[PDB]
Amino acid sequence: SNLKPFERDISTEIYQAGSTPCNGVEGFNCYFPLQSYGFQPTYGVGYQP
Amino acid sequence: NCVADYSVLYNSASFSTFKCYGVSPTKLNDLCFTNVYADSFVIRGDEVR
Repeated sequence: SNLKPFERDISTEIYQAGSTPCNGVEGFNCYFPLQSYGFQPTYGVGYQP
Repeated sequence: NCVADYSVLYNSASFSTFKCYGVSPTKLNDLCFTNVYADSFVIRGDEVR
């Protein structure tokens, strides 16, 4: 669910997307909620940091 | 001219991959549509990319 103003969240718990309970570090409809960006000098505006 | 239940196709382990970003698939059911194009066919396994 969305978080309230200035509510910092650091948890990296594997998020469950479907009906099956989220077991292990990975699974169907189980996802690591953090993704890395892409930043390189070859990039243009809109994708620069 | 019908009611489309995406939950059954959504929560069945009888599929390989399920990818789309045009809308978050969990809320497909509650969004109402005019026409549905079913593009059903066959390709090679690694050619899905």
